[PDB]
Amino acid sequence: GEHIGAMIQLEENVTVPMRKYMPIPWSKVTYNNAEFWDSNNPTRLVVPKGITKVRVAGNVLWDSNATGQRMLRILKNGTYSIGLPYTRDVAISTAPQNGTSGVIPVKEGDYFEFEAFQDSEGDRQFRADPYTWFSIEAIELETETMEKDFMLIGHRGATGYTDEHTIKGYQMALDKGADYIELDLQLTKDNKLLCMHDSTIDRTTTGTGKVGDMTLSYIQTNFTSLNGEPIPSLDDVLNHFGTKVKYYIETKRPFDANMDRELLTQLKAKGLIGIGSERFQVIIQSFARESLINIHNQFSNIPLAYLTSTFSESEMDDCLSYGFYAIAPKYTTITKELVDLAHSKGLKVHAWTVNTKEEMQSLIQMGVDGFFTNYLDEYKKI
Amino acid sequence: GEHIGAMIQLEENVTVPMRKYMPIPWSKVTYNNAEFWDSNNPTRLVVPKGITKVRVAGNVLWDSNATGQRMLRILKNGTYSIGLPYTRDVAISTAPQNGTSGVIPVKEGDYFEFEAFQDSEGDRQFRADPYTWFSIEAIELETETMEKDFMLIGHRGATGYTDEHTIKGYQMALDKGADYIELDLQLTKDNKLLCMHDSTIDRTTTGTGKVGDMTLSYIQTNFTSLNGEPIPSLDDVLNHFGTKVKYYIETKRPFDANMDRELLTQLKAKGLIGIGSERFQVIIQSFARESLINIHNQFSNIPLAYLTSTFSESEMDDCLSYGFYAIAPKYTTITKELVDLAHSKGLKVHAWTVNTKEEMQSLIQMGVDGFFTNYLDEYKKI
Amino acid sequence: GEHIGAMIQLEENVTVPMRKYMPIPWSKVTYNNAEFWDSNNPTRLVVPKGITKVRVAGNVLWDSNATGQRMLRILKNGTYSIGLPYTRDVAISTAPQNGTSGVIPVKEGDYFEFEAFQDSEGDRQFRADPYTWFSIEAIELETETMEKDFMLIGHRGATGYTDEHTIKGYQMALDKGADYIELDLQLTKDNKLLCMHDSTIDRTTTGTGKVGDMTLSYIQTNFTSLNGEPIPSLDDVLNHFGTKVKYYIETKRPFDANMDRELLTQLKAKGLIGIGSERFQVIIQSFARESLINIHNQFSNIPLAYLTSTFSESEMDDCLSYGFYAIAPKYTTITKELVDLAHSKGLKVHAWTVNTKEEMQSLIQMGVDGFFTNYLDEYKKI
Repeated sequence: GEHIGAMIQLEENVTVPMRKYMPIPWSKVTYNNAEFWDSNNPTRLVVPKGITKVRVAGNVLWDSNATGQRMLRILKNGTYSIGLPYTRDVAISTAPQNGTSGVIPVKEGDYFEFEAFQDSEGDRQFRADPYTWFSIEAIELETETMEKDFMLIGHRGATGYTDEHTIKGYQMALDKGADYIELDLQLTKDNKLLCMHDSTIDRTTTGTGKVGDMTLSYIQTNFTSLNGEPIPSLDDVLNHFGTKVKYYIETKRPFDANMDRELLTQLKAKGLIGIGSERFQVIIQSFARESLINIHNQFSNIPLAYLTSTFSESEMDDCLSYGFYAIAPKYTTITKELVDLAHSKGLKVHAWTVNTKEEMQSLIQMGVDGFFTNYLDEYKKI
Repeated sequence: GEHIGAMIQLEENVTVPMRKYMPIPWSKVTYNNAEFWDSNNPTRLVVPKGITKVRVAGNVLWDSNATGQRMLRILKNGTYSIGLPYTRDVAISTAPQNGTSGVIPVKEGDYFEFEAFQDSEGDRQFRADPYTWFSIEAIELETETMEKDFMLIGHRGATGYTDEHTIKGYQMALDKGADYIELDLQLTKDNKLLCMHDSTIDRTTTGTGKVGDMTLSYIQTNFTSLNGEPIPSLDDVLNHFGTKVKYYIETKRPFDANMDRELLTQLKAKGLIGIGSERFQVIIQSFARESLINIHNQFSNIPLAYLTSTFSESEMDDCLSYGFYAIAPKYTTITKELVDLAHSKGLKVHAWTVNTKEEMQSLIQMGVDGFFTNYLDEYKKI
Repeated sequence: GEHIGAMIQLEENVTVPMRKYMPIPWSKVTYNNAEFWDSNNPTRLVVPKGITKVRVAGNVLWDSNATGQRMLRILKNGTYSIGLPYTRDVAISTAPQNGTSGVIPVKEGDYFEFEAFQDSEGDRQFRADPYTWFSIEAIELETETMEKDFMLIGHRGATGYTDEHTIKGYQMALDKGADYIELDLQLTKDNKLLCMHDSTIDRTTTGTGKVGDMTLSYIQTNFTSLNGEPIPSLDDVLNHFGTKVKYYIETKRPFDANMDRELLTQLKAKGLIGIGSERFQVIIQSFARESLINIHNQFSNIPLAYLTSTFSESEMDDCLSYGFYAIAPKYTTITKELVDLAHSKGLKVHAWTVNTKEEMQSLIQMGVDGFFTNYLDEYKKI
């Protein structure tokens, strides 16, 4: 490919008053691929639209003075940010300072400023020298994410029209127009995962007892759903659908690291997550914030949704702090004011358990970004 | 892809005399993809042919001594260069020093040397330690640029055979063999751009008055060229030709930032410049050096040409200093000596207003790299 | 593409005892593409499976204290490694420290730890601040290398069935199933390379005298093999086969830099080595370790094999130290114990001059990775 980035340097020495922080007004450009700098805003390196992650670095050269300290610092949007360099050291002769940042995320409109500080008697000269430069590099570029402005979820297999949590039900939901299928998983006596909602299988299947009481093979062989359909495991569903379908997955409210570890291993084995996966092909939700944090610490690219029944500004702020992709409040608690507030904060709002066309239309008017509907065709009836 | 770069390290400690600058004679290679190092020139990391931009970094480890200062410095071609690291700090214990360069341009034959300096009593040992290494990385690789050794420009739409500055004229020039079409632009009463040469439209069109006196719509609707052809705007020409054609554009001699800003916005909107554009698909010329500098500060990849009528070594040196791609002197002032001098400096020479076959042949013998010819087929008659 | 890497940071300040080295127990993740960090091993950044080269960097922020020194250090697998940063400097105020590593090789399971050291009175606080982070980036990813688990070499052109070192012989060996053809080269009176085994051409060709006595043209025109076949030069063989075939090349036991330089130039001219080449499409062997070192210093990606007749642990250790790909001991000296020892060290074992099916089967039972067989079809008779 071709390098994307820019580098700027001074043409005349800048004077730094003693013990005062000062962004450097860079004057000329060594090179600039596309609009990384603006003449009317010399102190700022601006990130253009088509960039997601950048690397920033610079170097400094002062006039000969062996007193006080010198500082090299880079600020994002005029304030501190993660992954930026910072250096202080004793000054001898010109006391050059060099620093480089790690790969950090950014968005259109973000800017970086080179900040300098000195503690020597009198003013100091920020020399315009080949060893005095400010550079920014683009590491990641925007690309199609498979995301949709509105997402329709086949709530628990679209059981409103057929049996719940079965391959036939998932296929019917996809045919009816489901954007995402919802999967509920529990561990059997073995480490394998079984697709069911209730902890006890008696409600949904001819069998009885907890899912963890017996092995996966016995449960899948000796028992079947009330409609006689097979009880598919996670591996079976993944093999049947593969990458053709986007999956919505819920974890246990009672947090357990083994469940998340097994789910992540199974998902990575099929390539649905990780280096070779698509960002939005899989979405994970959970009432347990700890499970979401654990998943994020391992796979940060996986979008996460937080399930709650107390939609409020506190919950939205908490979700924004941890970087969750969306918040899933109960539909009864949603109002246009809260939806607008969430959109301002950058969070997506999904209403779950929507089963009436009038309520669906009201939520659409409220601007809700997605629904978990047991009945799917009502969306077409709007 | 695969990583391209090299890293070298010492096998025996090097002795650095007090207060003397010394390139480090590196002895062994940790890894080297392709000819980045030479045994007979240990102090130099050499850039192979197929590289355009590189990143250089290194680290140092000295013997235990808490007196004086230590220096880390990298030189290009034995002299200072932009974007290279430089560090000095007080020495405690081994006083390791680390530095990294930004992305900088290079060409085949360029080399980088690791320079060290110390100010402690007696000699110091440049220890051969895993924390003492010199590395160079390749960021950008050479690729097809769409450039041509000789460029024929359809001077102002090849008006010698048809009407000037119209879509039909541009198409005729392209058919006759024009490599680049020349566009002259002025702002209307609105911010839109109109393709014309003279400030007043009476000479070229049935209308009259300055282009900025009235809006684009009125000018394009109520007026037409003396041949009855439409008066195309920049957007119309770009839509008609798109990326199929390479454009030559001239800016106003009286510098005005609004003109350049609008031109750049229009060009980027079509993808002719910026991240996704081809380097040589667009060329910009101007008598105003300030306009060229302003364009370069925003889009450094766009080749720039300087129009002048006083071809001299001073102008060539000035253009080389600002990094212009070519110089466009008047054909009457061109001589083989000056063409050879320009080629030695690395600048391309384009002769403008060439309308005779004998003069064209003479200039070709002089080695001129391109012509702005009102009559195009004469080039085929050579 | 998409960025692959991770960055971690502290959530609570860590206390560093005076004059003690301490890996930093990082607590939270800023971002992590795929399994670069583990909660139960906070101090370690772990390299996943699909990575070959990485870049590691970090930054530190201490509490305000102007006494003693501060250290920034990164360790690989709990010990020192090449290409990692190291910095010590005098402390003023918070004394931030920044460092970045060069591109270094890695393998699955390798981990990096951030080590800190301070020499101030009392304990120091490793502040959890946006300017305190630990990052690792992936530069190179695993890709198909064209390598094979077992390699069959057409020993000196498979002369057992036809004439040695001729295009017809090489083609016959390839047809019979040869994975690699073996080439023996010597310099003629000119710098060109001639494909022959013996220094004197009388044994293999109708001519006589040393290869260097006369020019390539005279040797190739006035002389022919005992079977009347042409005496091909290296360029002729490369043109005839090009990239369709993988080459095995041997250099002179008496080291001479001119031979290696000419061979490398010829190979690069055809693209068989360098930036655009495939790693395992060419293999070079030599009895002279100096020649292998010289080739490695210029092209580190070329796999190298060491020819010896004294198979022993000392030779395997020496080859591992210099990073040779394989060791080629005499078949009579090979035993399953030594093959297992070589495999534990990571070296491949090739037995040369194997011309009996029983010995070939015995070596296969020993686990030998390849054979140089004058008779090829015996491998199919196993």
